[PDB]
Amino acid sequence: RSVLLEAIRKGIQLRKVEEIENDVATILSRRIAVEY
Amino acid sequence: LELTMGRRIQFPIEMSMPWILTDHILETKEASMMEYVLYSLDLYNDSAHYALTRFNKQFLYDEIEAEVNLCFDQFVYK
Amino acid sequence: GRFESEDLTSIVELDGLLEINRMTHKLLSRYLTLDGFDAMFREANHNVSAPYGRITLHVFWELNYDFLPNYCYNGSTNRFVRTVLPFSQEFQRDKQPNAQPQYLHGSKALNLAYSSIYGSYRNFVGPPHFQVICRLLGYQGIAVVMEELLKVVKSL
Amino acid sequence: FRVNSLQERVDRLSVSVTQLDPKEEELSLQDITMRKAFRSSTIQDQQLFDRKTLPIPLQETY
Repeated sequence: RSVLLEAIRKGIQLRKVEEIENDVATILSRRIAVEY
Repeated sequence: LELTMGRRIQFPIEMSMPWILTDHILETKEASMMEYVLYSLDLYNDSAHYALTRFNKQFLYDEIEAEVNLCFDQFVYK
Repeated sequence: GRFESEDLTSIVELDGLLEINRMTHKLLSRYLTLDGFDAMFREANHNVSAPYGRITLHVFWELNYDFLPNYCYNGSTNRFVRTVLPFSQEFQRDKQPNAQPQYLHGSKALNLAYSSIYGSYRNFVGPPHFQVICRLLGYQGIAVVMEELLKVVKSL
Repeated sequence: FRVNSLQERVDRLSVSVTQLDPKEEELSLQDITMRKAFRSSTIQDQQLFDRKTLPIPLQETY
């Protein structure tokens, strides 16, 4: 149908699969990512 | 600390007055107190200066600095 | 990301949400030095080192998989509506995990309010939708969509 | 330093933009397929009170 679609099909197959733990900000972010 | 008979090498930040008073404002987001929050944080300077000039002990400053280091990151985040 | 997981009719909500983000930027810029809003938008839309943003690409994706095959035009009202059940061709989209309210409209209450506001745009496609589509695509987005529609028509 | 480094960076960009030609500029889909999207700096300063940040004067008192 189009070359653009394939160019998009691959774009999705790249931002989905190709997608400091002792960090104060990181530790706080997770403690909050649970309440929601 | 002495009374804990070795059980505590220190007290967590939630038991620390400077952080207790500072975090309380950050947690409640109290509007009437938002312009005061830096003053409670300044208490660490008083204690730091005292540990360096009166108590003259390095470990006391090490611990104050380590507490500020932790608490200030939380301060910025919140 | 929300728009990429919804149909074409949700573009009105995207536009309203973007406008709230623009307002948030303005309010913050009075005290802070931030990247220009347009620069922030293009980066998030992946439209800086690329000719067509994510919005334009998703608009075309939806035209190809949803609008063309599933919608019925009513010339008297100038609106499109969805076809009957047996002709409704479903295509599963990957759901988007909702974030904290401040990353959307601000709060739970505001999220509900605006969600309802834009619910009046989900059951058809008309001038208001096209108006938004034009503004978000621009000349370059409209041109590529037209060129691509020609390819579709030629293919059929 | 930064000022000078940026100024020369600004100057040659002011020249590159001059050479831009809308008539010949061709667009390819490989940017959306084979080339990563632009990412602005995301540096966040933290741990501001490490010993290494202690100013010399206080270090001597220490």
